[PDB]
Order: sequence, then structure tokens, then C-alpha cells
Amino acid sequence: QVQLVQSGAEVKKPGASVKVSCQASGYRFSHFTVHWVRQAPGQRFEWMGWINPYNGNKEFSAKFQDRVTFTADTSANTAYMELRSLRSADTAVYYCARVGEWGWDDSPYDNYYMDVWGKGTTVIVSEIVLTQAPGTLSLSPGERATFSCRSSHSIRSRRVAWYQHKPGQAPRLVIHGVSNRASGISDRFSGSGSGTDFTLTITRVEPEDFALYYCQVYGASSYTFGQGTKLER
Repeated sequence: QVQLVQSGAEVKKPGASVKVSCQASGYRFSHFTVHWVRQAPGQRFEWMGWINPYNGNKEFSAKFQDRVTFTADTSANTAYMELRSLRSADTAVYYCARVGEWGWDDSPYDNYYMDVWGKGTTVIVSEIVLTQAPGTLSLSPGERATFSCRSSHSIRSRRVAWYQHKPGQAPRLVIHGVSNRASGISDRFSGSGSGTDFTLTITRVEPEDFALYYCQVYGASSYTFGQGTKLER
């Protein structure tokens, strides 16, 4: 099945640059745009940009356009990301993520959620807002869990997605398009909402469910994540 395998962690001095590779297997590499996303210690996930290997289109976050270069090598099934002039605030885990498969009713960009993540590569160097609640949420297997996400703008387009993260492993997509449960995701999970307030719900909690949960608004040129809700046992 679909898999994105990244290069190894690195230690870098200030001034250096770092090149992270991302090799795809289990599908046709050039038929899916790849996002690049990072997370600095105790910060929100932060989108850097995407590349579409089919036609060479690139989209860049303004925070990173000066310092980053995306490339692709379709013979090698590999996507690359290079960041120059590293500084302290560049310590982070860097992820690649493939967009979703096109939906039979989709509008332009309805599939640009992060559908499959690589495990991430750690690099150590020597305007919509989403707010989630509660910050933490303690429960025993069996109970109902309810996650909230409030947007500052109305998300008329219904491009809200929810991700599950157990640090070390790759984030998994749980819900995209507000209410669509992603493949292989249990019946226990469902999302909902509109305009400004969205919710992820788990009817009965299994032990495999304890992790962090992030909501996201996605689109063509902007992606923002909530700060995350911790589901501890």
C-alpha cells in the first residue's frame, strides 16, 4: 500500500542547508502532489509548500519562499525539499505528505488535505486561525470523546480535516471534508459542523486511540492547523 519513506535525521550548524528526501511507493508517483510540512518543538504544524510532480507546479508559503526549493525525480519516485541558511528556529520534524485521491464530486482542491504522511525527519540546528479545545481530555476506554475546533473565519468550503498523531509514528488522516471518514478508519470516528465550529467524535474509546488530535483547514494556497488536543488515558 501507499507509503512515503524519508531520509535520516541530521545535525546542522547555523548557516548550513539541509536536503530531505521523500521516496514514494505503492502508487503512481507523478499523479499526486506532495505537501511539505514541519513542526518545531511546542509549535503548530506549519505548512511550507507543495510540489506537483506531474507538471512542475509549486506553491510556497510566504514564510519559506526565499529559503526553500522543492524538486522531484519521477524516475526515482522521489520528492526533495531543501532549506538554506538554517537557524535555530529551524529545528523541527519535517514531513512529506501526499494529497488525497480525487473525489467524484470534488471541486478544485478538495483533495489537498494531507492524505498520507511520511514518518518525518528531525533536523537539529545548534488569515484563518483555528483554536482547539479542550487542550487535554482524559477518558477511560469506552467513554465518548468530543474534540472542538473553532475557526475565526467561516469555512464555507467545507475543507476541514482531522489528524491523529502518536509522536514517532506518522500522522494519520482521520476525517477530511468535515465529515468524510478516510479509508481504514473505524466506524467509531465521525466529524461534523459548519461555518465556524467543527467537531471530531469518537463514540466509544479503544486503547489505540490515545494520541494528539489536530484539525486543519486546507485549500489551494493556505493551510492552517489547530494547536492540538491531547487524548490521554
